[PDB]
Amino acid sequence: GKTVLTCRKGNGSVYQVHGHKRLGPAKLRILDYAERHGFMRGVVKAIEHEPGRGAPLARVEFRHPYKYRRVKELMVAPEGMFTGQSMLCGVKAPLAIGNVLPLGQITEGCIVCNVEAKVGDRGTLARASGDYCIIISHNTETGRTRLKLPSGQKKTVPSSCRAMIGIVAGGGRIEKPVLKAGNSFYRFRGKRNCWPKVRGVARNPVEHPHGGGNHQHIGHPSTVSRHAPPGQKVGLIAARRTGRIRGSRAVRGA
RNA sequence: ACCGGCGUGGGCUGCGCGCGAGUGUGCCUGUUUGGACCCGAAAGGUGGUGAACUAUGCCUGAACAAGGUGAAGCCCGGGGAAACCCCGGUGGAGGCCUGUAGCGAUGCUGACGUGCAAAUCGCUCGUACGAUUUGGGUAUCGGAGCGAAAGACUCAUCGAACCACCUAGUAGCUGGUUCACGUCGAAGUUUCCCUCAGGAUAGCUGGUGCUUGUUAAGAAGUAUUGUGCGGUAAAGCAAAUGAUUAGAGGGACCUAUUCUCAAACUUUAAAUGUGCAAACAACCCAGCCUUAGUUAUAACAAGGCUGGGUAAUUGAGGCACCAAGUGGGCCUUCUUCGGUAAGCGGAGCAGGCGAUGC
RNA sequence: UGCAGAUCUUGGUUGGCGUAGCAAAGAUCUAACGGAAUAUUUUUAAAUGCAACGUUGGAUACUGGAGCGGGGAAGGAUUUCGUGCCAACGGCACUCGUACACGAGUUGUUCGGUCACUGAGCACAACGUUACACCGUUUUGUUAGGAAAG
RNA sequence: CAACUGCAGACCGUACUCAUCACCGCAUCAGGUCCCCAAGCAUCGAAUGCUCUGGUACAUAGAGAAAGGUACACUCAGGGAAGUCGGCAAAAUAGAUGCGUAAGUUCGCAAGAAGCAUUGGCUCUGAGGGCAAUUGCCAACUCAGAACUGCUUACGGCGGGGAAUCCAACUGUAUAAUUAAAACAUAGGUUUGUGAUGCAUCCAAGUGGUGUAUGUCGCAAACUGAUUUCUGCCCAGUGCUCUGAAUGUCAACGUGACGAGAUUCACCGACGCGCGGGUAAACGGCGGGAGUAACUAUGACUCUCUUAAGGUAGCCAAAUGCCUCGUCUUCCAAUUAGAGACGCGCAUGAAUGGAUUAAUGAGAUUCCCUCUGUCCCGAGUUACUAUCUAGCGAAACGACAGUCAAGGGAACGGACUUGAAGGGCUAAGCGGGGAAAGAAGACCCUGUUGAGUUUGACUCCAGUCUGGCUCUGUGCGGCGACUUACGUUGCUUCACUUAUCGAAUGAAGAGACCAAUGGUUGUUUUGCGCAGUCUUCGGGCUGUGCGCCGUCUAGGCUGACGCGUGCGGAACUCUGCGCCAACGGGGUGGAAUUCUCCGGAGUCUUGUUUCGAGACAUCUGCCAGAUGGGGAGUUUGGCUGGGGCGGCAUAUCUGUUACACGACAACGCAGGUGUCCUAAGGCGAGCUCAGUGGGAUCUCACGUGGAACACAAGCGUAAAUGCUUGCUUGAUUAACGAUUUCCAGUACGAAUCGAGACUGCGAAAGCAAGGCCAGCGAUCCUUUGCGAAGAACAGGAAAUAUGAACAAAUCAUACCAGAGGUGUCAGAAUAAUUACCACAGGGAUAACUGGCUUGUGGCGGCCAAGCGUUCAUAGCGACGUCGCUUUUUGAUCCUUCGAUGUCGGCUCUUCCUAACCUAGCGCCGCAGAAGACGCUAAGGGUUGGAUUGUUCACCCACUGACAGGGAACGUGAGCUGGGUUUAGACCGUCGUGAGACAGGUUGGUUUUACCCUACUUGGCUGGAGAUUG
RNA sequence: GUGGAAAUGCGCUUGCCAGGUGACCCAUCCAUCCUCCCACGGUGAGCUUUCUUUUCACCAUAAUCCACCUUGGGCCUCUCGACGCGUUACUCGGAGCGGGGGCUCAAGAUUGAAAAAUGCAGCACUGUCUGUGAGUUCGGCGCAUUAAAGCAAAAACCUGGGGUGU
Ligand SMILES: [K+]
Ligand SMILES: [K+]
Ligand SMILES: [K+]
Ligand SMILES: [K+]
Ligand SMILES: [K+]
Ligand SMILES: [K+]
Ligand SMILES: [K+]
Ligand SMILES: [K+]
Ligand SMILES: [K+]
Ligand SMILES: [K+]
Ligand SMILES: [K+]
Ligand SMILES: [Mg+2]
Ligand SMILES: [Mg+2]
Ligand SMILES: [Mg+2]
Ligand SMILES: [Mg+2]
Ligand SMILES: [Mg+2]
Ligand SMILES: [Mg+2]
Ligand SMILES: [Mg+2]
Ligand SMILES: [Mg+2]
Ligand SMILES: [Mg+2]
Ligand SMILES: [Mg+2]
Ligand SMILES: [Mg+2]
Ligand SMILES: [Mg+2]
Ligand SMILES: [Mg+2]
Ligand SMILES: [Mg+2]
Ligand SMILES: [Mg+2]
Ligand SMILES: [Mg+2]
Ligand SMILES: [Mg+2]
Ligand SMILES: [Mg+2]
Ligand SMILES: [Mg+2]
Ligand SMILES: [Mg+2]
Ligand SMILES: [Mg+2]
Ligand SMILES: [Mg+2]
Ligand SMILES: [Mg+2]
Ligand SMILES: [Mg+2]
Ligand SMILES: [Mg+2]
Ligand SMILES: [Mg+2]
Ligand SMILES: [Mg+2]
Ligand SMILES: [Mg+2]
Ligand SMILES: [Mg+2]
Ligand SMILES: [Mg+2]
Ligand SMILES: [Mg+2]
Ligand SMILES: [Mg+2]
Ligand SMILES: [Mg+2]
Ligand SMILES: [Mg+2]
Ligand SMILES: [Mg+2]
Ligand SMILES: [Mg+2]
Ligand SMILES: [Mg+2]
Ligand SMILES: [Mg+2]
Ligand SMILES: [Mg+2]
Ligand SMILES: [Mg+2]
Ligand SMILES: [Mg+2]
Ligand SMILES: [Mg+2]
Ligand SMILES: [Mg+2]
Ligand SMILES: [Mg+2]
Ligand SMILES: [Mg+2]
Ligand SMILES: [Mg+2]
Ligand SMILES: [Mg+2]
Ligand SMILES: [Mg+2]
Ligand SMILES: [Mg+2]
Ligand SMILES: [Mg+2]
Ligand SMILES: [Mg+2]
Ligand SMILES: [Mg+2]
Ligand code: NA
Ligand code: NA
Ligand code: NA
Ligand code: NA
Ligand code: NA
Ligand code: NA
Ligand code: NA
Ligand code: NA
Ligand code: NA
Ligand code: NA
Ligand code: NA
Ligand code: NA
Ligand code: NA
Ligand code: NA
Ligand code: NA
Ligand code: NA
Repeated sequence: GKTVLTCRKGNGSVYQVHGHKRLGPAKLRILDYAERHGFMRGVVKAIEHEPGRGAPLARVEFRHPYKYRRVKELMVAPEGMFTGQSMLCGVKAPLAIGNVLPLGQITEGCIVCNVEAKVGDRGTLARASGDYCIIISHNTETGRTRLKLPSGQKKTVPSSCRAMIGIVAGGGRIEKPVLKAGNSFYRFRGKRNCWPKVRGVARNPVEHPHGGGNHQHIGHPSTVSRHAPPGQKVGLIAARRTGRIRGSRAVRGA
């Protein structure tokens, strides 16, 4: 047979992201001496839209700690951020929306976004529209903080990791029904080459494990093993259960 | 060399010996390998060249007559206690409608069908502000790429492109195979084979002979005489086994009969057949020899030595070596099995055609 | 080392046969001139030199501005111009020609490009891998365990 | 620095074209090819028609009413779909204005729904504005109205409409060159994996690559397919999964034993499997049989079998129903069609989605109005051809040729036999034959040929998971295990950091100074005691004490200094200021401020850029196990009245076929065989069986086998070859003895006659090395038995041989005799599918024509029991028997596989008779009328429609009548293309799957005549020895 | 350096830093240049059997520069508003509407230099024009509308903050 489409995407030839009109990665400030001992003050100058992303971004302007020049940064904006607002980043910063603080200085039960998983990662968790994390507890003996992730899982991080205060802007996006195939065309024009989608039963046996037959059907169970080789791993991968969920659903993930 | 059993025993085995026949070379024929008498696959492998056709993404440019309908927002009048509800304008939305250019290709199953054309032409037809059309640049390819998915397309080449090479690939299968005369001249049958369109093996044929003979040596698809073998035709059921009709004499039963039968019944039993013999490497008689065989021993067995006497009519007997083609058959007489039958299928004996005219 | 056939190979010849045809895009006529292409007869004038070509004037007509108009890119590369010429070629014709022959023609401080920008992207150096560089990385501010500023 | 002035301004391109002749299509080819400029009138106008400027008369022409054609050309009386598979094609509607507009609906639409009226020309009137001082002057065509007058309904351009059923929600895409669709996509719905040392995944490989410039409102992987209303039961099977490893089983690595060692054994040993849970919007599945209610009929009710569960809500002869043209209503004169109903439904049914749906559709189907040359039934006209001429000028094909009838023949002759025609050359047509041309048949079969695809085929490879070793270091504790309680050791707990791994940063400020279960051999000279124990006599090691390394500090408390806290700290308070290349101060030296250092700006480094994890990872390498159509390679018997399914005629035994020696075939007939038996083998003795009759199991007589002998059958046997009984192991060994059957005079199996040893039973002669003939197996490999102990001064008639430099003990190997098996039985290791298909061939072999046959089909004779009011025969005629035909279907396999175009209809000619009508006769159960039967007769005739692709059939009508057949099942270079029978797609059933179905459904290129003959017309010209004598 | 109360006007050099131009292409409406009609006039040809103060053609001004009334937008000042201003159109105003007077940007208009010395038509010389209406993407409304669709980048150039110089 021929190579399956799932394996062809790993070459990434015509399936890479469309990033010509993007603005760059959206990161926090670099963790330096000033943010570990005091605070830095910056001004929000612009709030802008990036194709392919649902959350608006903010351009913040700081002063260089050591040189006579100005530094411009690009971050994911929390809700309520406005142009002209003052941003404070550091250990000695107060607790307000849009400020960046170490996780150990934020009171339990507070809503945060742009959380660092490692000290210096510059933000990796809760970055999509309307998403946030919750601070559960602190442990001063070991210096670890426990959070609740948007997916429902719980994760422990060092207390020196930084986070923003508030929720990510642009929430409520998926509540509006797309109505036309034309609207889905423009949604994926900024992301990548992945739409429209052809069903596997509608292909031929040379292309997909589900192809062929005088009727359109799968002749074998769709649940496949975790050990299946590439080209065989299609369907529902390593599923613990199938069918309609009745009652409370367990937390997804490992 | 391998043994058995208690001496000048015994019985198996060798591509053994038994007064050598080999060896070198020339030439022809057969067996085998190689391109292998000549030409022919669908395939398989290695290394390269293509996205000018066409598929999809991206960068930067260009284009889309004339009409219909009339969404939000806005203005002014009315009604109402409130909540709010009505008329008229304005405005110009939509993967909206009619319709050019553009982009396509439904029907005539029209024209042409050695064409204008290796897919074109004429009317008619779909859509025509959008998931729209298009130039240049750029990015992803052959056990691969790409695909709103048709096994679509990747330079007239795709259920796996093109170029060169391995490669004169293999073919139990199809086609071909070039002078004359002369001497002979078949087979389609047996056994074994993943064998059934092919082989090996025996038979039929040719060549080369060897040993001999001149009336017959170990002669004969034929008779005679003598002496063996047989259960088919016929016959039988008043005889065994099986089937079966009806009366008679003592409803069954018994006795003697009676009609009608048999590839897998038989007392009897042909014709046509089929073994053997009818002499010289033999027989008959006489006198002897030997033995570890037989017999209680004259007598038998077996191998020898020395002298006497001995069924027509046709005619060459015996023995090797090497090799070819063939291994689809068909018809008729008589005897036959299956089938309603067949210019049907399957056998026995003989003669034919094939191979042959007159 | 001998050929009659292998849908055999390469040349040549052949009936069919002066046959099938040369039918989309409407179309030409007239006088004078040119030309070897005439007004060609010795055996009144018509019934014995037909048919066809170019230029100019006149007539008639088509394209009908999404044009058989006037300029460019890709591609072509002397097809451009003048003079001459009619063997072969323009599936009829030619005195015509993008044909043949001989000579000519393309002029920039300002026009287009380079000088002198970045884009989708490419891949020298350096490093790593590979039996073998003819391999990989090389724009998310950006090469290289990295001393790359003259 | 702004003016002016002087001088100098490099390189390459530049002609022409951009297309009905300059480019790509073999060409000056009706195909294709990007950009700019774009006039007047009609008109809504870049529609369409005509014209000024610019550009062109270039595409072979002349003459000219044959047939038949093509057309971007028309018209037809009366009827109006009667045509056809089907209204295909044509006709038809049409602009604008005023009025008017239904069911249904997601309230947007449907809608231009449907339908009605007006429209020319001419002469007038009104309304709709601007600027200057009520006046004056001036511009744009739109709309409304009136009088008069006219029509031959009169350019171009420009929707036909309505009522329903099926499918898909819609716009869109899509097999370039036969399929545009119901297929794909879509919005909506559901499920799965996953928190980055992640999930999916590329590469031969690395500090390599993609989703990821990302972060659960994300990314990756599936299924269904708008909205509305719903989505039932089943976890037994297969799959997936579990935070159950609890126990059984297992590989390397490890740990111990016997042995001299190779070897051998024991223990330990992970995931997985097993066991036990979960899961169907995972693959999938979702029952039978009796009885029963006041006429019958049905059965709410009962009983009984049985599943993992027994089809729920819905829907239906539906694109799914075989029977089937189901049954009822409606639509027509008539309906295998359509709609509405009914439902034990071969074989409907719920995200393998069920039901319903407005709007939309070059989708499939039925009816109605309008309209028509589709038809009754054809006729006339135009332009270009064909036809004749001038110029120019091919191809395909071509054994040789070209009149028929019958015969036989390879079973359909141009050539052959017999007969009958035949005059030379010829122009325009035509499509009967040349089984005409085009292509080494694509259907079917065969070959020890392939390829694409699948999986529970055979043999394997990546990937994933798991164990061991290595990478790999330092300490503190526990549980064991082994050696006399101290030494090694395997598991582990905890604390570390330097190997290693992850991340960030332009390696941009780590830690301490706050002081120890720190070090103190130190950049330029810092060590000092005590105790114990060693010494090479110089001084060390261990444990303890004191010094030194070694030290500053914003702020906040306490009484300008000390002492606790603090740990590098001076920052204005929901919305946008500047901030840089040092001021000052201390010294050194030179002067009246110039150079240097030190602070401003805290010191130090047993040293790591900083964080996280950390001796583990799954970090590197090497071994080991499991899983693994993701991938690679290969295979997937034979015979056969084609092949397949079936069967075994594939190795074998009896009777018969079989024709009186022997041999003899069929998917011929009737039956067997792969076993069974320490006795059912061997021998001696005694006895007589099956059955019958007479007497109360017992007794007597008869009894040729009519019983028995393991089994199939045949043969054989009576003081026995049978039965009972006693003793036994001849079912052992048997020096390579010979032979028969099959047969090649090979093997294997079976069997016969013997020689030797030791025996059994018999008083002996004698019988017995299985049970009589069917009951079984090569090479290579594996495995067992025999070559016991001694004797020999030497390998001998007597001691098995070898391991090749020689010796001791193991081990391996040879020679002889058996066993483990090949049933395809003279003996490869083996699953499917192809309609996407390929190649070499086969008329050795099927599907269509033809040929033989005639069971079956059809059509008739002979006899006469009966029926016919009595009466065999007016008319019929059973039980029997004799034929004919080739118009049915079978049987066969002769011709054709380098191809003979395969159903039906349309058109047209001809032949037959077994006679429906028309002609002439006879007879009747023939009064008249109307009919039955029979004979001679084939001259003439035999219809229009509804449903269906049909042939056939069945209805409605007319008629004198609406007969049956043949001609290659007449007729495709005559047509048409509805059916059948490729590739697309949907349903039902079947299959794990790819796929299958002579089940249903929808869409799907019909090529060439100019040659010979035949036929139809059209002309020229010879010929009497049918050219000569 | 300097003028004005203000909007802002007129006449030495940049190690470093910060802005701007480049730079983002619109239905509708208005609109330059341009071409197309009309009205008046000049010049030259055409028809004339009969009519036609008639039919046809032409009537042109390149770049560059000087001086300084219309339209649209931004702003200053005085008087300080609740109803008021304004578009075909979906607006706006004590965070400052409207009115008087001004500063400024963009697109046009007008006078002049160039330039009649040129060009055109007729025969050496003659003539050598303006005003209306319709169409048309330069420019303007930093424009409406879908948007889970919402600014390509850089060289080069311009100005300022500081500093230097006078
Ligand atoms: K939000
Ligand atoms: K042979
Ligand atoms: K309607
Ligand atoms: K279509
Ligand atoms: K979906
Ligand atoms: K289950
Ligand atoms: K299960
Ligand atoms: K359609
Ligand atoms: K013909
Ligand atoms: K014996
Ligand atoms: K073999
Ligand atoms: Mg990228
Ligand atoms: Mg498909
Ligand atoms: Mg597969
Ligand atoms: Mg389906
Ligand atoms: Mg070859
Ligand atoms: Mg192979
Ligand atoms: Mg439309
Ligand atoms: Mg056609
Ligand atoms: Mg297919
Ligand atoms: Mg041959
Ligand atoms: Mg002879
Ligand atoms: Mg022969
Ligand atoms: Mg020759
Ligand atoms: Mg001709
Ligand atoms: Mg014209
Ligand atoms: Mg043009
Ligand atoms: Mg010519
Ligand atoms: Mg052009
Ligand atoms: Mg052309
Ligand atoms: Mg008009
Ligand atoms: Mg027009
Ligand atoms: Mg036009
Ligand atoms: Mg008519
Ligand atoms: Mg009809
Ligand atoms: Mg039609
Ligand atoms: Mg209504
Ligand atoms: Mg209407
Ligand atoms: Mg559709
Ligand atoms: Mg097609
Ligand atoms: Mg088509
Ligand atoms: Mg039904
Ligand atoms: Mg149906
Ligand atoms: Mg009908
Ligand atoms: Mg129905
Ligand atoms: Mg369900
Ligand atoms: Mg179903
Ligand atoms: Mg459509
Ligand atoms: Mg004949
Ligand atoms: Mg002719
Ligand atoms: Mg063939
Ligand atoms: Mg074979
Ligand atoms: Mg495979
Ligand atoms: Mg077979
Ligand atoms: Mg036996
Ligand atoms: Mg045959
Ligand atoms: Mg043919
Ligand atoms: Mg034919
Ligand atoms: Mg024909
Ligand atoms: Mg199934
Ligand atoms: Mg007020
Ligand atoms: Mg007030
Ligand atoms: Mg003002
Ligand atoms: Na499938
Ligand atoms: Na399905
Ligand atoms: Na050869
Ligand atoms: Na060869
Ligand atoms: Na074999
Ligand atoms: Na053959
Ligand atoms: Na043969
Ligand atoms: Na780049
Ligand atoms: Na559309
Ligand atoms: Na679909
Ligand atoms: Na039901
Ligand atoms: Na029906
Ligand atoms: Na013809
Ligand atoms: Na065999
Ligand atoms: Na018959
Ligand atoms: Na019959």
